[PDB]
Amino acid sequence: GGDLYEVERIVDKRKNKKGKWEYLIRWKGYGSTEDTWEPEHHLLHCEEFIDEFNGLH
Amino acid sequence: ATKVARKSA
Ligand code: NI
Repeated sequence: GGDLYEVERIVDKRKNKKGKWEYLIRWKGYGSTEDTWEPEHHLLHCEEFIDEFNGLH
Repeated sequence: ATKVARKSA
């Protein structure tokens, strides 16, 4: 179903128990220690970062 | 909005 923060990039991805994607987010201005796993619905138009991670360019 | 996301606890 959280406060908005700017995303720098996507570090990793995985499937949850329900078969949907979750993404490990690198938050702009923060280090790897603060990365969090977030479901798709928490990302607001992050298609560019998802494409970069998947290699689409 | 683009390139932002909601962050969990
Ligand atoms: Ni949620």
